[PDB]
Amino acid sequence: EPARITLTYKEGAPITIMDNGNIDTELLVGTLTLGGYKTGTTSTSVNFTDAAGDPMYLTFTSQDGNNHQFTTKVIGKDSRDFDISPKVNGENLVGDDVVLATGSQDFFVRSIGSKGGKLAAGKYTDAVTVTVSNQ
Amino acid sequence: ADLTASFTVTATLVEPARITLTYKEGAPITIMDNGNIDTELLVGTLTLGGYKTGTTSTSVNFTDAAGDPMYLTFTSQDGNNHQFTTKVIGKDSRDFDISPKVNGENLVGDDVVLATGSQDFFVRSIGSKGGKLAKYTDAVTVTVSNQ
Amino acid sequence: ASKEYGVTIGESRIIYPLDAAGVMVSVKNTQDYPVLIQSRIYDEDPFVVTPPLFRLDAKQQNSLRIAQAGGVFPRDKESLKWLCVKGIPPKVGVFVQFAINNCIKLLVRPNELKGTPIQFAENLSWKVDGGKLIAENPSPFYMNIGELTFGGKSIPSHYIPPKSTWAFDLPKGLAGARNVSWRIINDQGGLDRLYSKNVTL
Repeated sequence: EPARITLTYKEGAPITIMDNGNIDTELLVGTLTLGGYKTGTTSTSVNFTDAAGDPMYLTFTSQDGNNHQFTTKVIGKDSRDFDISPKVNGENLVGDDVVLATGSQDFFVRSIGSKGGKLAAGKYTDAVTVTVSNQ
Repeated sequence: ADLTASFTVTATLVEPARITLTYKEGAPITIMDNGNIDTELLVGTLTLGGYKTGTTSTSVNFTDAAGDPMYLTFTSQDGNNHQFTTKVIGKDSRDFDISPKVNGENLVGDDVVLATGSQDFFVRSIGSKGGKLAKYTDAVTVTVSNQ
Repeated sequence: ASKEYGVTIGESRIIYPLDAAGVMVSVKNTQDYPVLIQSRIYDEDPFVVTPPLFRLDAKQQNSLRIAQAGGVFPRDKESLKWLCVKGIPPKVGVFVQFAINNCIKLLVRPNELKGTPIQFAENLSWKVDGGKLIAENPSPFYMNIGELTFGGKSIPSHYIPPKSTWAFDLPKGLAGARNVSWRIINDQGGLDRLYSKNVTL
């Protein structure tokens, strides 16, 4: 055999916290690789969800019990360097609907910012599920 | 058919150590006729910043070439070597008297957690155990030992 | 008017794995004037900073290599050194020039040690003896306390060395106090989780 969606991840460079306790935007947090889907699967057939459930954004949380959070967006690039926007928690950027690369597709997790307070240094995780429709 | 997969994505955030310092000159100083300067002359104001909250008053040490514990020493730029001492002191959240280390010792108070964001210290004239003052200079290293 | 100074190190501690070739740390001149960056290692020269002295133009960043060449360290415990990074600016009227000496912990960690500090942070035990709050640290790591509270009052913190203790001065009013709270600083420089415990006899 049956079709199997795969989802791997490669972590990018460590993120430096600024003196205001926030982080820069557009930092490569890391790279998701989605594979194992049918030919002709479009970006709107792909939905990354997490527990926070914020439409369009993934939320990372600190591992220290202090609930420090930051958000990120998920954006791939096609061959001519236009944005590929998959659904994140049900939602999408308008205009970034695109057929996925054959076999597998990389998506960049790009930093937005702190969500509710100064950030503390440490480890941050987010448990992501991907649903791919029309398989 | 909807097919699913999952992954726990991760990131490391790092806190750099930033230390900043602002010096604000106080009024110019008046010799009094006997060759004295007045006491408690606010020579200048230091604002120490950038540090992480929890940084304490003993993690901060102002040192100069004289190395006189508890006091900073200013010397004339002439040839004649006239000197005076100052102290470095501030206030906590209870308006109690606090000092950082100066050449390795505190003048006044218990160790405290410094104020959030930034902390003011005032450089205050003591006297001149010599006597007869006639540009006076100092070169001061502010060492902060981060937690 | 007022003069301004500032040195930034890219991290607030350096975890150095025993026997590693070296590590790099970013140094930034956050000021509008060039400085000389002067870097030195102090005990609590096996470690070498390169370059020991170099010029850094306004608003620029460079990196230092910290490298171990020799040295003999316990393998049952962490060792502690200090990396100091000093920004030297260019050269009765009172004229003072300042220089910031920004100092961070260099923690020497044997690969022989299992785990990390945040996994043993909860194991601190606490005691009042001779008017002082005493912490015991049974782990092989420096317990770098970043927040400490006793009977609801804040105590300036300090590291607890590995397999050892530290005594803290107490402010009056903590007669029959029993409840200690603490956070350590994790390896990335952040305030970790809150632990809470009663003092023992």
